[PDB]
Amino acid sequence: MTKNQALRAALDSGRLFTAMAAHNPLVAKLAEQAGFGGIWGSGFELSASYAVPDANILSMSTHLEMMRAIASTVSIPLIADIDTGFGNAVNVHYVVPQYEAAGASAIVMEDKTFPKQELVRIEEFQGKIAAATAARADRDFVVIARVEALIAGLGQQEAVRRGQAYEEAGADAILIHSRQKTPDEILAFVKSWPGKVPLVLVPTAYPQLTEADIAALSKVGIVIYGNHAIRAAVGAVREVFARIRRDGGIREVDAALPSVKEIIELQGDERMRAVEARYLK
Amino acid sequence: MTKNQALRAALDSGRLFTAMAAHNPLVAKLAEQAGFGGIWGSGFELSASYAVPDANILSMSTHLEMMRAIASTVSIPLIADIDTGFGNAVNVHYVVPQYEAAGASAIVMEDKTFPKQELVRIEEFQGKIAAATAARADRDFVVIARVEALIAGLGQQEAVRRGQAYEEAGADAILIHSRQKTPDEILAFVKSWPGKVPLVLVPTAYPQLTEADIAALSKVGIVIYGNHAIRAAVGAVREVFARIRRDGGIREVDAALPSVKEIIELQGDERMRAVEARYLK
Amino acid sequence: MTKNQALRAALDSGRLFTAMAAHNPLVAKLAEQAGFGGIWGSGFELSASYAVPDANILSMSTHLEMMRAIASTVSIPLIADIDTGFGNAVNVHYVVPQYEAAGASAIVMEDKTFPKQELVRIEEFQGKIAAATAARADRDFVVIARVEALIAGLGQQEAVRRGQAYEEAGADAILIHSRQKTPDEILAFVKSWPGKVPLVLVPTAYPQLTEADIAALSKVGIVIYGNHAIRAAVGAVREVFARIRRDGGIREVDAALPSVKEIIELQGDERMRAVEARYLK
Amino acid sequence: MTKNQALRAALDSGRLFTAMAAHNPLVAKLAEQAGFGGIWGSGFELSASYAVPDANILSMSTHLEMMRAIASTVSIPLIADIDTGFGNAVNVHYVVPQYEAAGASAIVMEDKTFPKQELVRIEEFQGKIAAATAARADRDFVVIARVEALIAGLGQQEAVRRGQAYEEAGADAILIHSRQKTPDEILAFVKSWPGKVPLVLVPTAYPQLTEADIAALSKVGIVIYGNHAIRAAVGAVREVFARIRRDGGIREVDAALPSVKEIIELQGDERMRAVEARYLK
Ligand SMILES: [Cl-]
Ligand SMILES: [Cl-]
Ligand SMILES: [Cl-]
Ligand SMILES: [Cl-]
Ligand code: NA
Ligand code: NA
Ligand code: NA
Ligand code: NA
Repeated sequence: MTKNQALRAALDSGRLFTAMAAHNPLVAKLAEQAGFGGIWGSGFELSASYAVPDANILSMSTHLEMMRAIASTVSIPLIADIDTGFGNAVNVHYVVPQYEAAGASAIVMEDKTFPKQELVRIEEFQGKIAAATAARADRDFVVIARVEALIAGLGQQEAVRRGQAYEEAGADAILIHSRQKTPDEILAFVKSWPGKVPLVLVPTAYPQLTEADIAALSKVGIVIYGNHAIRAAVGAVREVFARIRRDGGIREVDAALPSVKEIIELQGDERMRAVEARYLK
Repeated sequence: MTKNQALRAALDSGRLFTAMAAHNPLVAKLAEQAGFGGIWGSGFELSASYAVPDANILSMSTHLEMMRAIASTVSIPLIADIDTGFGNAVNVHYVVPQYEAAGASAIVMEDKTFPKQELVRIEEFQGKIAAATAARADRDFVVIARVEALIAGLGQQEAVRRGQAYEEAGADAILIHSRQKTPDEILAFVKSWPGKVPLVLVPTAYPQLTEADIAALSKVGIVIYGNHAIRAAVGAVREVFARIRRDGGIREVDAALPSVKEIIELQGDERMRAVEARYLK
Repeated sequence: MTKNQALRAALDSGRLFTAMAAHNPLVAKLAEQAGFGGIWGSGFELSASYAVPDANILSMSTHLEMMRAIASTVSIPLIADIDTGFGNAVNVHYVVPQYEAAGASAIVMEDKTFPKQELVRIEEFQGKIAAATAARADRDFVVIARVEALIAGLGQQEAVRRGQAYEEAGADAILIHSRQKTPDEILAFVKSWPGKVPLVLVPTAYPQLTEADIAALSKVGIVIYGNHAIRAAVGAVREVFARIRRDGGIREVDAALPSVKEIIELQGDERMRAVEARYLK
Repeated sequence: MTKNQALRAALDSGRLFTAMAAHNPLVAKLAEQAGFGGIWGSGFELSASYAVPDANILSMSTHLEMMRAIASTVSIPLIADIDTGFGNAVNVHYVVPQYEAAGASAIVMEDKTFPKQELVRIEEFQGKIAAATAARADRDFVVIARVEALIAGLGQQEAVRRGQAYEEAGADAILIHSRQKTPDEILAFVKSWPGKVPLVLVPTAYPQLTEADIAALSKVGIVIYGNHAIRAAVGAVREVFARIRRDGGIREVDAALPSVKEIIELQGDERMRAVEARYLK
């Protein structure tokens, strides 16, 4: 199975597909090794790893090359965060094929306007979604529409009307996001979702909602961990930099770290040893 | 003081300058906040963050743009790892000015051959060093020669002859590296080093050697922590990915992580709020 | 004089500054040698050289690196086309400093909306312009506001109100564009322009308007040749590809071409010979 | 037929395949329209378009992205110039797959050393060639070995021994180059070439040798026009910049140029009109 089929196969089969965030290939590799179904090429995480606000500051090609870098590193499907398409349907049409070519198996686009109506018009986004499905070469590539209506405070009625409108435009799945610190809003949506396609959750704000709780929701097809990679990294590097400057060295801290040999193994040293062995003459 | 002056000022003043590794701008920012004197734009760390062996696999422009990204993020000096210059003196001449323009305050180049004599000839490297000092625009930019003779097993006599030869070619500082798991080899070198310029240590293999032990060595001007950033990151992301897949969620793990608000603050949200406030009209 | 001063000096002095389009460094070099005052880092030309419509398809970093490439090649000032700022004032604030750092001496931004009101609101653009002038480090860097009102068909009254509004927001110069195949519209504007800053023309559609005719217009400070580089290139490569395939070889066509030695000289072979001579040891 | 099959099919079929140089996608597009069999992603041309000596100055990723840009623009096969592999067999192993992924249907690598033995050892290059054929995913991707022995002055005997050694290592075709201003050296080689694979010519120095003369040589499978694109461009831009500065305008020169509408058509405006028409809602 190609990555696109692996992904599509998970959606059609009914399992719950788990996707972990990743701001670089090594991190994506570790997620693969930890057993997630796929990687999340988060715009937030990458812009965070660059110390820049997540407001379309990072160049679009910066995200694209990172996606290329990751897809060529892992064997599991990659879902790319392309925000709002970098423009209108025209931009979407030229963009999507580049992501598909970088190796992503799906892309996520939201109906928010660019730049900071909080959202674009329904018919306008339907058009941006149709442009996406048309632009793709392999029918397996998944296109996920992201409804930001709840975040907007437009209401549940409008959120479902958008999700349904997007589904009719050709969206393969719907990512519905919620602000509330309680997963009441999200659940309410799931329960009333009438559309035929799978839903996507990014339960970052309501960490009380487990995979078991989401698996219980037949309508949710994918779960996405949106920013734990960068958070895990920040928390640990920060603490280790504090210990080094408090201890005035790395005599106490070295022991608690992965060894250098472990980093070389994650770099793909084995593959390199075979190459050197059979071709370096 | 410009970054180049800050660095040069530390070398002339006699303090011990501490440099921490960094594979991305956020990590570099955290090092700055932890109080290191400067950042180390490590080739090992970056190629590691890309899951590729550190054997000149990563494109030279990949390292260059990361250095540009970091220098524009931190206010402290950046020392760039340019390996062996990406070729000969000609390559060195065209390369150095690009690094200086990305914003690095120094570059580190080694006398190893490319690709895998383990080393290049003395006169050849002297020439690559002279080409570097000539190519630089601001005389403050620091050029550090890296003697790999100990690693080569050519001996102490040859290591000092190289370091001295490089110093006469114009090298501002000498990075001398050692394999031994004990800092016996390194110390021996320091003690017999007759050259007039400052020495650089990257005590990664002998973590028993503290900053106090190195400060005791009047001849060492800079200490470099070569790969603790990527190791700290790997160790923590790995553990958090294991917990999530063992717990089947992030209900237990979320509490132990830096919050999302903390990541937004590190992204430079404050600067962005002021901009939006005064210019978004 | 730094490039920024050279440019600013031309604006304050009253001469007419000529800027030629360029889609790559070699072409920019040739323009310098032909004697233009500066280079025009055209979005149209670059997207054209990439066979893509000029509708914000090319990545923003693609244009940025080309500008970096050109500024490091020529010694004359470079004016970068940044279209509409790649977003709103926030985007403008983060963007401008990158262009200034690539080496551009000025940037041109237009009040058209993104993506396809044909224009943004006056106060909104004023804000995008103020964000630009605030974001710049060297006060000499020039910020040029581009009024697209005539193109919009909003009228002369509105075009001058925008140009004046932009000037009060801090715009150093005003680029006013016209559709008409006759330079009647443009002239009318110039004559009625009351603002204190210099005007910019890109007389591409009305080629009957010479530099003498524009020099006659005391209010115009800069003349820009918008797309003759790419047109000159297309016309000649096309003809030479036709001759080769019609002649079944390059026996007839080789004579009419610049020699290979001439291309090596434009590559900077002389500088390379000196480097090899003094540092390749 | 995929591009790789189109190429391979030309080699097996016995026709003479013509390849034209190209330093950017538009130029490559024009070559396609002029009817060449394929494009030549020349390192010389690209480094020339950047005003830098062709001595491995341009970043490897700079060439790679240009190849990606071109392959996504044309429908005919692209042959990428990868020089000497950017290192040894290890570098070759990691590199080739990136070029294959950018979309190239073949790569050309030479047995010259890096950086400036003029050549590497026979067994060493055999190894670099075997590493290339092993690294490729689609068996159709073509690997072309480039023998620089004549240029080296090692002689004909040694040139054929290399070409044969490379063929046994798995090289699909042999590019043999000559200095002489007369095609005597080249012909001599062709006549004595005993190997089973097709030969490649880049008759740049002996323009008296037509496609008919080369078609007469049953052993030559591909003809490559190495630098006429950049030469054609330089000659015309130079002349047009001279006329503009001599005429003090573009009133005389505009008439002799391709129109702006013609450039928009080459940018793919038609495709964009359809997209805007069916998806911009
Ligand atoms: Cl990273
Ligand atoms: Cl990165
Ligand atoms: Cl070009
Ligand atoms: Cl280009
Ligand atoms: Na990153
Ligand atoms: Na990284
Ligand atoms: Na170009
Ligand atoms: Na080019």
